[PDB]
Amino acid sequence: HNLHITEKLEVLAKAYSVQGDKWRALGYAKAINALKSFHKPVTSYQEACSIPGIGKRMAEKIIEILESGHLRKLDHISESVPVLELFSNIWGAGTKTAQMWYQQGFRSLEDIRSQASLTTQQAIGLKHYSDFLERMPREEATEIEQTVQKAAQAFNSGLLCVACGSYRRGKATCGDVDVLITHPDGRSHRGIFSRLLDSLRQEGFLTDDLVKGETKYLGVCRLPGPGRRHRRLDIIVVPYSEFACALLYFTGSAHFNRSMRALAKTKGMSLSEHALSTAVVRNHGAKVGPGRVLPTPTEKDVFRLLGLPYREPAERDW
DNA sequence: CGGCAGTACTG
DNA sequence: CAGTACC
DNA sequence: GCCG
Ligand SMILES: [Mn+2]
Ligand SMILES: [Mn+2]
Ligand SMILES: [Mn+2]
Ligand code: NA
Ligand code: NA
Ligand code: NA
Repeated sequence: HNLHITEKLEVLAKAYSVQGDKWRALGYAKAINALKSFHKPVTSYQEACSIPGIGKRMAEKIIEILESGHLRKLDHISESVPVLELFSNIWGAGTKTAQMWYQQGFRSLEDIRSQASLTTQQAIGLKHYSDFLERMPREEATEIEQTVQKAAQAFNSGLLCVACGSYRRGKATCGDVDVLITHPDGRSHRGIFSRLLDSLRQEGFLTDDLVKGETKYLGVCRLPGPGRRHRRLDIIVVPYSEFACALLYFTGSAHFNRSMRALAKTKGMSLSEHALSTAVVRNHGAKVGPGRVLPTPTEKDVFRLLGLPYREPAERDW
């Protein structure tokens, strides 16, 4: 509806993001989405001010693109931004690493490969640079989840395994697979990793490990046969009591969780991947009270306790 | 003026 | 700890 | 960057 406006703003948002100004990048991001969801084409400064997420400064910017057809600030983005974006698209390298490499004279991934000191994670991200920028067909996400489930249920058939992320939101393609594991007995879930990961690495399924935590694993897998790409895989294990909140957080979207956290704050509660907590004490900064974990056996309970109508995963793709 | 989320890893 | 990543 |  307003792609002539948003396309110019996305350049700025990206530039701010890779340069480290995360809060400005956040503001642009929210305004950009408010633009798409709006009912009609923006046409007035006062109209711009009408929408939540667009303030004076960006009303001006939208006001400028309206008349002349382009943005004055776009012509003054530093020449380093494309290189910073190139570097920060390496998994494990963020804005701080990208800017240091740029300062030290690196300008290409060839420079990085030949002359850069890289962490174990960054070497893996570099090796899979192209693969990790590709989304996968959701039917491939299914094969990966069932691969993990078969290996987990081989140890204990009681284990519950669910792919969340964009997959659970019903999207046709996925950037990764987020697999959540628990057990109804409330104790069978612990210590599962050691045996499960070694099993999945028994297949050649797991190809690289990025993070091997006590509760979270992030790595790389590849299904068998020709024409297969390396895919990002996350495996999270949670106690059954935190299943609902974990289900909700890892299903997303990130903007949806962001909106849920703000709503919770207006009601003196907090919402994390572990629990919905009440009677939280804030000075708007959490201060004189963590609070009590409210019981949430289902995602429906989280919505209910927040006074919201339940939304199934597909309507959370914000 | 200052929050805009917390949580877990890595080294 | 700073940095990065997860939704 | 926005907003209270
Ligand atoms: Mn995901
Ligand atoms: Mn993921
Ligand atoms: Mn590959
Ligand atoms: Na507004
Ligand atoms: Na990165
Ligand atoms: Na050199």
